[PDB]
Order: sequence, then structure tokens, then C-alpha cells
Amino acid sequence: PIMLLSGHEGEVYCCKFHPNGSTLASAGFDRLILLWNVYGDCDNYATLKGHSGAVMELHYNTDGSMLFSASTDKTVAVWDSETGERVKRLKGHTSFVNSCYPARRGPQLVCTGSDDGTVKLWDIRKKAAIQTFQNTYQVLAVTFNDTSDQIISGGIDNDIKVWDLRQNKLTYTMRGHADSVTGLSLSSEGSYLLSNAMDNTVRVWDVRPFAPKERCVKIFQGNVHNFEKNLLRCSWSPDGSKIAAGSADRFVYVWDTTSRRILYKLPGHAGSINEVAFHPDEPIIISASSDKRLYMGEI
Amino acid sequence: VDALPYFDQGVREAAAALVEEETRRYTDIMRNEFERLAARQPIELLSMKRYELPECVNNSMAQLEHQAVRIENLELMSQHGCNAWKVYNENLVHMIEHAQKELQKLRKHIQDLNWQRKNMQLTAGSKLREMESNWVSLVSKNYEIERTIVQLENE
Amino acid sequence: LICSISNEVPEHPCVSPVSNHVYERRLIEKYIAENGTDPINNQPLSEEQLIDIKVAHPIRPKPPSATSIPAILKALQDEWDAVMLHSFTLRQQLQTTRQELSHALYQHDAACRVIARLTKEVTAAREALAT
Amino acid sequence: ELSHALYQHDAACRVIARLTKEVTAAREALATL
Amino acid sequence: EELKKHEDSAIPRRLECLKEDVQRQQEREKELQHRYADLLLEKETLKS
Repeated sequence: PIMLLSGHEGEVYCCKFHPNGSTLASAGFDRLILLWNVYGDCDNYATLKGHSGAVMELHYNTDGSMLFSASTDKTVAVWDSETGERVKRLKGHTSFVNSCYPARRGPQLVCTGSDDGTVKLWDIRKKAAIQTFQNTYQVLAVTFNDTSDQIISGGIDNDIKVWDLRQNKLTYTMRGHADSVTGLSLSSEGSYLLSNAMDNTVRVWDVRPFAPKERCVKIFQGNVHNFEKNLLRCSWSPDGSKIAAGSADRFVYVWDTTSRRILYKLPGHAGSINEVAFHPDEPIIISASSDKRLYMGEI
Repeated sequence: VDALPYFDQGVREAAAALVEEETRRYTDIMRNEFERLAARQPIELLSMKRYELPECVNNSMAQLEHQAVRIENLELMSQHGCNAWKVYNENLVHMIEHAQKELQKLRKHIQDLNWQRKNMQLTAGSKLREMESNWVSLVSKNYEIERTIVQLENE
Repeated sequence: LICSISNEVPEHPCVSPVSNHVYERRLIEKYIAENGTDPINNQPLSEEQLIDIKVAHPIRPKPPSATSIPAILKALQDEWDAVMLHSFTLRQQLQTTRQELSHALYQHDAACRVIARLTKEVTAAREALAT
Repeated sequence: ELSHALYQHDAACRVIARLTKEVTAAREALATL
Repeated sequence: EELKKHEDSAIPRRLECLKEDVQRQQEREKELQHRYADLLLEKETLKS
């Protein structure tokens, strides 16, 4: 149907599904995390508590059992979805932690981007930092590589960067973004990475043993920025087929990889859409918008 | 056996030439013989030219009574005139229309069959050309994989 | 309307529950007496399983020149000679049918064999490229 | 019968019309790369 | 209706065929990047 969700004290910044697609996570300013039933009547059961600043990123594991969350209050935090209660307070982060990324199917570890000037590796078990790559500036987006041997980051220099976990120096830098890097997303191919940026232009790359060394493949038009400079986040389809984006126009942007056409620029919203979640099984979309609600579109 | 027509818009000489090369490598009654004689023979049986000419006095008296029966059948024809003529006309048209209703049925059936076949071919050939494209990409990038093995190997 | 045995327009219509097929009572009697089944589909049929139809009494008009000499000297000749020439041309059509069927079996042999060979040659060059 | 056989032979020589293009490009590539 | 069916009876053999080589190439794309990472890693340590 339309299936607009509500109940949030403020703007909804981060939304995603169970890696099952059984229960739903959304959150934003309100410093807690709302969870729902995706199906049925879209029912709203449980709310995680505690995180002092706006919860800047929710991140599942890939099975769907543990919950990582980077909050602006200098900390990342692990929680058990089984409970909703925190397993770790990954502290030590000297400033606003924006991004968190737990490695999928590898050993237990997270790479974290923040507002300090560092990219930080941390272990779930030790309460200890594994590495830290200081490039020079705050780190806004981080996504692994599918071997969990490189760290991808998007910051303020428009120069998308990747670290070697083993050689610890700047492994891949690629450039062509017209302004700051705002969103990274590794497709289910394990290979292609998707990046949004307020500069109205969004880019695709491919991180392989060999890519042409200039790997700007596909480019999409329409994303907007404004005097708000809110966070911009994107995704692939679970099939690597439809490109899902939000923006500050109140239009949700649905493109394809193939013909790169506008598959949809969907209205309906009142607020700037701050995150789109694709369902791991269904043609189901949840649009987290700054109008202090959500949408669930069926396509 | 494997033949999608609808897909390929497009040869005939060469395919048919090889075809012709392969192809070079490859109850009634006695009336049956009565009509065999009468038809192969061709002639028409000597007809009823007896009541006409004028024994002959019998045939003349016969012409009398027969043209009497002719004026009788003329009574029985002018009794209608145009009436039983139009009686057959209207019924003829009302029997005519049905076969063309049937042809309408056949047109609709065959054309909807073709309407299915069109989209069928469009889905099939689309996926198959996607397969061909994947093959082209993997073959090219696999010869590239071999070039990378050569370079990284010579080191 | 018409009959499926003599190709005749009946004055005596009778159709059977064993094969609902409008057949001319003459050829239907003859057939079901020959072998006690339908001719067209051959579901076993006894002559008293059918049922007649009550006809609208259809008539063709006695033409202006209808008498002994017209219906005897002229008329029978057209009918008999046109049955002769029609049945002869129809058997000729069956001869043409046998000829075209043989040619078609030849063309099918050609298609099958050439396809069997080319479907191989294609993927043979393809496997060499994939070497 | 002639109808089915004719559709068969025509659309079947079409199979070769496609196969020949494929194999002819294939051996050409085989020489080229 | 039977000529389309004689096509439609073998209709899956029309798509299932190229569906083999498409995945015969992606499973051979597996053979590519399996050693392609064995190729980039192999340079790193002789250059060092």
C-alpha cells in the first residue's frame, strides 16, 4: 500500500532491514532506535535505548544477530538484537563517530569513520583499537572490501580512499567527484562500490585484483544538496540492479544499473529522505525521511 | 526443431543450398472400374434423345402429354412467381452469414496466438543476448586474466 | 446443415449420439451397416443409437426448362461428367499430396542434419576461443 | 503435414542462418586475438 | 498452434543452452579472479 510509518520524535536518519528482513530498524535524532514488523500492518514493538548523541549509523551483522551503532557522542556501540542491550561501548573515538562497518562473514571486527581525522579499526572482543589510518580529516563513510583486507572511506577531500589492512598505507585513491563524499555501499557482487555526493553526481567503482586503474564506471544525475548539508546515503539492490538514493528535494531516486534511466523519482514525502533500505528478499523499500516518519513502498 | 521465428528479422540461398546437398545425400463398387473406363475413355453415354425428335408416333403423343405437364409445372411455377423466389433468397443469406462468423473466430484465435508469441520471443532473446554479452565480457576479461598472469608471473 | 460422408445437402438428416456429426442418412446407413461404428471418429455405433432431425423441408426451384428432355438428355450429363472429372482431379490432388510429402520429408532430413553439424561447428570455434 | 513440414524447413534453415553468423565471427576472433 | 508448440516444447532448450555458457563464463570468471588476486599479491612481494 502506502504504509507510511511514524512515531519518531525527530528526523529519521538511518533505516535498514533485518538481513533476514524479519524486523525493521529505523532511527535518527531521537537518540534511541525504533524497530518494527515489516509485514502484517507494519507493527512497532521494540526500541533500543542509551546512545547519547544522534545515532549516526545503524549497521547489522550479515546474519542478523548483532547490532552495531555509531553515535555522535564519541562512541560506537554493540548490542544484541536478541535483547536490544549493549554488548560493547567502543569508546576511545576522540570526536563525532559518523560511520561503522562490521565485517561480513570475516572474523569479528569493525572499521569506523568519525569526526576526528582518523579511520579506526576495532575488535568486538578486546575493547581495543586494532589500527588507525590518519589521513588528515574527519571520516564520513566507511565500507570494507569483500576480502576484509582493505578499508574504503569517503571524507572531505572528494578523493575516495582505501587502506591496506596489512600494508597500512593508502591503497586506492580515485578522483572525479565534484565535491565531498557522502555515501558508500558495496554491492552484493562484493566488487562494485556505490558512492553518493551532494555535488549532484553519484559514482560507481569496482575494487578488484585488477580494475582499469581509472575505475569510474557509471554515473547518475539528480541527487540534491541544500543549505542543510544533511547526510546522504545510498544502496544497490540486493540484486545489484536498482540504484536507490534519497535527497533533499523530497524525491526518492530509483535508477537502474543497466540503462541508468530514471526508473522512479517518487514524491509522497514531506521531508528530505535521509536513508533508503532495500529488502533482502522482497521488492520492498523503506524511505527514512526528515519529515519525522518513514515510507514503505512496494515495487 | 529449435526455431524461434519471431525473433530474427532477417542467406536463404546458402541455407537452402546446403539443405539440397543433404537432401541429395538423402475403394468403391465395380463403379470404380466402370468410371475408370468412362473417364479415361472420355466419351459421354448416349443420352435420352428419344422423347425429343419423333415409335415416332408414340414420341409425338409423348411430346403432347409432356408439354401438357410442362404447362402444369408452369402453373406450379407461376403460382409463386417472385414469392417463393424471395423465400429462397432470404434463407440463403441467413445461411450464408455463419461461415464468416466462423472465419472471424479463426482470425481472432490465430492473431492472439501471434500476440503471445511476440512477447515470448522478446523475453527469450533478451535473456539470451544477455548471456552472449556476459560471455563476451568474461572471455575478454579472461584473456585479460591470462595477460595479468603472464605479467605478474614474469615479475 | 451439410453431410460429412457424401458431401451432400440432405433432405434426410440424421445425427448420432455416437458421433454428433451431420451425416447423410444414406451413407450413414451404408457405413454403420458396413462396420458398426462412426466413420469420422469411429466410436462404436449401432444404427439405432442415432436420432433423425426434423428438417425445414428445403427445396430448390424447378428451373424454367425442366421436363423429360431437359432432365434426361442434357441434365444427367453435367452431373455424371462432373462427378467423373471432380473425383479424377481429387485423386490427382492425392498424387500431388504424396509428391509434396516426399519432398517435405527430404527437406526435413536436410534441416535436421545441417543443424546437427552447425550447432557443433559454432561451439567448436567458441571452445577454441575459450581456450 | 506439408504445412508443418514447411514451417519446419523454413524456420529450420533459419537456425543455420544464425549458426553460420556465430561460427563465422567465432573463427575470425580465433584468428584475431 | 502446434508449430509454436513444437517451438514451445523445445522453448526451454533455447534459453537453457546459453544459460550454460553464461554461467560457464561466470564460473570461469571465478577462475579469473581466483588467480587475478594471486596475480596482484604476487607482484607486491617481489617488488618488496
